[PDB]
Amino acid sequence: GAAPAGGEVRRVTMYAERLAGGQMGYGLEKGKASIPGPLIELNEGDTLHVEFENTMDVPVSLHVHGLDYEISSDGTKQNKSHVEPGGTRTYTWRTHEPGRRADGTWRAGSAGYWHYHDHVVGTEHGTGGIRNGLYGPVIVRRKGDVLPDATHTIVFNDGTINNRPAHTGPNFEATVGDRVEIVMITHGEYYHTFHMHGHHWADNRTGMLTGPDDPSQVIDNKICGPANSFGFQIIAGEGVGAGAWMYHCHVQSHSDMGMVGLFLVKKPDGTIPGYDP
Amino acid sequence: AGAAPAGGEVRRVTMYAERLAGGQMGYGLEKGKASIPGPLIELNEGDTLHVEFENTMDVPVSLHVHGLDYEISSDGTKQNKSHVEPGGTRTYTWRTHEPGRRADGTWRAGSAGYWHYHDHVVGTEHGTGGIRNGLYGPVIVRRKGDVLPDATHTIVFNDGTINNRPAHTGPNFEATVGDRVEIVMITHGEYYHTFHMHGHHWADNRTGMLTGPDDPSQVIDNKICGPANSFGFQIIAGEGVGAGAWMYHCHVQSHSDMGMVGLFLVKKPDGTIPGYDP
Amino acid sequence: GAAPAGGEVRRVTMYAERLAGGQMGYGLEKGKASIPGPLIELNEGDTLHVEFENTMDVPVSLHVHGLDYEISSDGTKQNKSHVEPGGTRTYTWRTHEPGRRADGTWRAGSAGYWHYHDHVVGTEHGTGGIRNGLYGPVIVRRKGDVLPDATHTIVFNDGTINNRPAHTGPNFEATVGDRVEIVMITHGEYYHTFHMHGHHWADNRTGMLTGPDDPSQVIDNKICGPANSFGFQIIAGEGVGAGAWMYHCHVQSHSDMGMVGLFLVKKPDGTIPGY
Ligand SMILES: [Cu+2]
Ligand SMILES: [Cu+2]
Ligand SMILES: [Cu+2]
Ligand SMILES: [Cu+2]
Ligand SMILES: [Cu+2]
Ligand SMILES: [Cu+2]
Ligand SMILES: [Cu+2]
Ligand SMILES: [Cu+2]
Ligand SMILES: [Cu+2]
Ligand SMILES: [Cu+2]
Ligand SMILES: [Cu+2]
Ligand SMILES: [Cu+2]
Repeated sequence: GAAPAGGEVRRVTMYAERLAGGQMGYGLEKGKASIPGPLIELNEGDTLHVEFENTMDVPVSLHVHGLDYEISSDGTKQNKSHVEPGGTRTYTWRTHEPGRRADGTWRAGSAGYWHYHDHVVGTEHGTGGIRNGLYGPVIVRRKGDVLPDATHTIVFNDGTINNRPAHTGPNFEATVGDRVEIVMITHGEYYHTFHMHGHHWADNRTGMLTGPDDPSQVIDNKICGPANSFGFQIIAGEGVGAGAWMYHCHVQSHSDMGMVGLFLVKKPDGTIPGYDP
Repeated sequence: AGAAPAGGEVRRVTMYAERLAGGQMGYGLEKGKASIPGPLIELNEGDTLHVEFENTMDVPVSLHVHGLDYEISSDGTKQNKSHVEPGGTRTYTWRTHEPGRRADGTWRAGSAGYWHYHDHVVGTEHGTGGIRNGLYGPVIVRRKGDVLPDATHTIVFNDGTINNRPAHTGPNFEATVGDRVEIVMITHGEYYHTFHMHGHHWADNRTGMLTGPDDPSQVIDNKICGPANSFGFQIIAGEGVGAGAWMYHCHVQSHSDMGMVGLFLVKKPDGTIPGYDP
Repeated sequence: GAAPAGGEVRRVTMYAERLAGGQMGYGLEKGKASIPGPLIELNEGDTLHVEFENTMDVPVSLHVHGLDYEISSDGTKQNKSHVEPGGTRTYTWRTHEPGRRADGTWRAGSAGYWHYHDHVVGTEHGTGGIRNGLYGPVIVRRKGDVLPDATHTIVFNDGTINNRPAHTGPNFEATVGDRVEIVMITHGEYYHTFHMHGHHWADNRTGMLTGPDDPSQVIDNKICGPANSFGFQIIAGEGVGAGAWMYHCHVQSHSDMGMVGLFLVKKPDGTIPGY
């Protein structure tokens, strides 16, 4: 459907936990941490209280992009908003609709594709926490935004995708016609360029033109550096049909070293033409 | 000097991949006529293009395009078994579509814009050797009513080279003050770049020109780009600046000192370029 | 506070001086050269005459972005538009309003967040001059732009902010409510990603959406590379209140090695909670 107007106050538990291999992740339920962390979804105007527990043995933080938070929810050591080993703390994120200011100018709303990550593990910029996997997607919708059938997050962290061993995807499945949403976050040291075979989107808030008067470049390829976040919705297979549609960083060595995955768009019968496993 | 019409024609073209001097490989429209960059494809939103392809090399090659509609059988990857074995032939079909209102009430963007095609199998199964070797080219898909330029020039930053040329060898392009000049800019390889033109500027959007007083697109003369990025614009040569040898270059400092520079030689109506002196 | 319609003829002297430590800077009076250079503001339509003088022992130039200049003001040795040691030149920049061409298309105005820099020190592309400090900002306003209470310029020159040593800011101060203009320039070899805590803006010309029909992405983070320039206006603390709000390049080793600084937003009473 469509996103309603917001303004609810939401509460959720979140945990930072150690995972295998010196990795670390956020999770909504203890023992269910993951990398990327859980996807947060808000309608503009919602407030979200994150009751947060650090189950690790090193201080950790929650720092969000793009949303409204006071300095006590910055999630940084420099204003003592980190969480000590064993400690707990409520982080609050607010968001707002757009509107006219009394000064006659237009105040942008919070709507968009954002992300949260650690800011204190290893360095005062979270270089270790981010590298171990403390990051996840936040989506803030505007009233009237079209809603997807599925959302998939794709995170270029250094030379990996979602901290996975090279050459292991992830793959994402869908049926021709599905309204599929991608969240694309970049973290760490390197720039990249994100490409999707067979698909394309508009380079604006939503990845869809708002109608025939929207001048945004339509693209299938985008450069991004650390902490960028963007998102788009595609119709699976539109104009192209089913198949295993590669997506990859297009920096050539990066695709050859395993920053590749498969958008597996299936016919209505669940098969993928020409896909040999 | 007119306007792109509505599309819908079924077009067909022969294209070859052939070796060139120095281990370079290029696309062509006629045998022994390959160029780096390869030849420019122009479609109008709605055209279907059939590329009757021929590999004239000893090694496999493929043809993968950005942005245009193609089924999985015209992917041009080994993974999808759509490459060309040596001495072989294959018809690649690219389709395009106009914008329109979907059933769900949303708006489908049309295929129009500045795109490109490259190899996907030489060297690695991502075309890393093929792209290095020069197997890349521009595709312009126009929307009904897009202004057409007096000339189109293509500028490809392939790694540390421009159009696989030697350093400090341009290329240079000429125009006359007031010409509507179209630039296609494509990037390939490992490195990010920043493309700058002295004397000129454009809007960062689909066409490179604002649509009217309401278009918020930023106006820029410098643009960060990366591998497989492609954008395009039309400028008016000499606009508010006049004739002269207008340099263009990548703006990463080391890249411009190594020779990623060229000239936009804009001439007065009589043919003179003030102060030019190679 | 709105910008007026342009069209004045303005004049300015500019000097290129050595500074401490093999650095070089532009300045509006002798012995007043700064890194980054002095902020030049113009309205769409203005012409600006820069009487430039090179007080250095090596040739220097002055090249601009985005503005209208003839080839004689290009500011490169290629056109012999460089200034030899001790010498003087007048560089002339012009600007235009938007409006429709005879051929029917829309011509964009000059308004934007631009900059100027050397083109001949060290190499024929100013690599040594830029590395040395020879860059500064230029803002050009469109009639009706809203004006700001303060403009701050932030230049990522390779691994430094404004050629400063690592971990030495700079910091900027405001008061909750203040309407602040940031100018962001990048020079050198590297790409960066600029990021501000607690604040966000629109990725368009002005930094703010024109109204509900602007589709520009709203962001708090932007990739950029050498000779990119952009700007934006924020309402300090808007929706977030006071505090020492960090900015930095978000490339992890850059923030770790000192490409960081603070945006100090004060309560009306002067104080910064938590600082
Ligand atoms: Cu930070
Ligand atoms: Cu990459
Ligand atoms: Cu592709
Ligand atoms: Cu961040
Ligand atoms: Cu590919
Ligand atoms: Cu370059
Ligand atoms: Cu320039
Ligand atoms: Cu490609
Ligand atoms: Cu230059
Ligand atoms: Cu940086
Ligand atoms: Cu932040
Ligand atoms: Cu420059």
